[PDB]
Amino acid sequence: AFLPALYSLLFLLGLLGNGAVAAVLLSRRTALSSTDTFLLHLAVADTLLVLTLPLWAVDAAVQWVFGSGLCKVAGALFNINFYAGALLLACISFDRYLNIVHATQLYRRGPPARVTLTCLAVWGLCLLFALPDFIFLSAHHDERLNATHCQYNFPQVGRTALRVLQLVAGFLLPLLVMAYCYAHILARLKSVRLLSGSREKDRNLRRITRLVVVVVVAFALCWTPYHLVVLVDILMDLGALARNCGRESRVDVAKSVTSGLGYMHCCLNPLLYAFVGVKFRERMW
Amino acid sequence: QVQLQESGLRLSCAASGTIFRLYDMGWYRVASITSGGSTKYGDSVKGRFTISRDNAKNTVYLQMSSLKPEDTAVYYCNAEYRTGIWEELLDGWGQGTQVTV
Ligand SMILES: CCCCCCCC/C=C/CCCCCCCC(=O)OC[C@H](COP(=O)(O)OCC[N+](C)(C)C)OC(=O)CCCCCCC/C=C/CCCCCCCC
Ligand SMILES: CCOc1ccc(-n2c([C@@H](C)N(Cc3cccnc3)C(=O)Cc3ccc(OC(F)(F)F)cc3)nc3ncccc3c2=O)cc1
Ligand SMILES: CCCCCCCCCCCCCC(=O)OC[C@@H](O)COP(=O)(O)OCC[N+](C)(C)C
Ligand SMILES: CC(C)CCC[C@@H](C)[C@H]1CC[C@H]2[C@@H]3CC=C4C[C@@H](O)CC[C@]4(C)[C@H]3CC[C@]12C
Repeated sequence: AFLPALYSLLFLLGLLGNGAVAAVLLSRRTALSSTDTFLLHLAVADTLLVLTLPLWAVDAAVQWVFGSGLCKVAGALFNINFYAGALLLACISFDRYLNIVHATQLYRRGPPARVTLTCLAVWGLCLLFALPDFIFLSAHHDERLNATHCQYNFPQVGRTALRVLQLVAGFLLPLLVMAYCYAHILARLKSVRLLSGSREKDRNLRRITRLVVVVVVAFALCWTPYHLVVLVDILMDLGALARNCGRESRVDVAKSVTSGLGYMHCCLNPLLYAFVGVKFRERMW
Repeated sequence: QVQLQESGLRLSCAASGTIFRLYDMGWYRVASITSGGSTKYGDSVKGRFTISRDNAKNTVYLQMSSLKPEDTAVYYCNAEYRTGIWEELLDGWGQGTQVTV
């Protein structure tokens, strides 16, 4: 009964952390910056995912006695978490790149509606990548396993296509945007006497960029291994490397551990935000 | 922090410590050379002095010729530097030098 205890502990820790972050952020409403709104949406996604942990805690001891709509919602939330995180991080990185390099501000002089509608757009575009998860993921009942685990029903031919779509889009595209934007930020920031036209704004911009880059590094480090495992599964399905049972019993536990890391990131984010951002705790308590 | 030690008729100012980059240098009592090599002087100086920079050793020099009694003063070296890539640009002064004729 180690897994239910661990799931409950993570549920409590993540709930407390993300609730505190969201409460302190919404306390000073109608005065947030673009990065503050993006981090608020990341916190919303993280708390929305960690809100499903007690269901898996119950499933770890007793079978999945929950129905099918709950299963669909849980799978959709798990996928939406790592879709929205990557896309919102790419948006914030592009904003930082523009501000550092071209000295142009989109979300500052423009209305807050400019960032509100891009947040709505990324939310909708993430829902429209998890619609296939809604179409599938019913609760089954297999032989030799007297349980109702959550699995997929659609044909194996479609599994490869969906996996390729998820991997390609939600890993390659944000990764390319990240690499380009951050390479240019580092090039234009390691050799400049004074960003903008003053010094206080220079150091403020440096601090904000440092916070953004540490958040991005944490997210990438937590979520990359799962995508590597999915890539390995995709290649072994096509025929590049063999489907030996000794190569399947290992990718199963690899998937389990990497999904656990993806779940732990949702509670790792707020304490990282508070420790590095000491000023955040100053305005919190 | 970092230090800035001067010398004694040639003025050589050096910097040492944990510096990510040096940006500006000069002498005060009038002459300032940037990191790119551009040199600036006062509007009343018609090329009497000359300033050169050696970025490899992080040293700034000041060459003075045709000295006059009106130049007898105390001269301090100044430098701008950043201690890290994420840090703030800040400047430090030197102890100073005394010219006795
Ligand atoms: C060559 C560029 C031309 C255009 C390239 C087009 C795309 C090429 C494909 C890229 C592959 C090569 C990778 C290296 C490229 C150089 C740029 C770079 O190297 O950047 C990229 C990194 C890594 O990409 P990613 O992690 O976003 O993956 C995203 C994955 N997904 C979506 C799951 C989060 O992106 C980062 O942010 C790295 C930031 C950290 C590295 C610099 C640190 C400088 C400061 C040192 C101390 C900093 C202390 C605080 C930081 C915490 C400790 C490090
Ligand atoms: C800390 C929470 O960790 C979880 C929570 C849920 C799942 N999860 C699972 C569970 C049952 N799952 C299989 C799985 C399927 C697809 C992707 N990832 C994992 C596990 O391997 C559970 C597990 C976790 C950690 C483990 O450590 C270890 F040390 F004991 F090995 C062992 C097992 N199924 C799902 N089905 C459909 C849709 C979503 C899920 C969904 O999210 C996996 C992790
Ligand atoms: C005013 C209408 C803007 C609607 C939103 C436009 C598209 C936003 C979503 C695009 C997501 C693409 C995936 C990705 O990684 O994007 C990285 C960047 O392209 C993000 O661009 P953004 O900064 O969101 O684009 C700003 C849009 N502007 C320029 C019209 C304000
Ligand atoms: C499969 C389902 C559960 C995925 C998630 C759908 C719901 C819960 C999502 C989709 C759009 C989201 C909203 C998008 C934008 C905002 C504005 C922000 O200032 C506060 C959060 C808020 C109000 C979000 C709350 C959660 C939300 C309503």
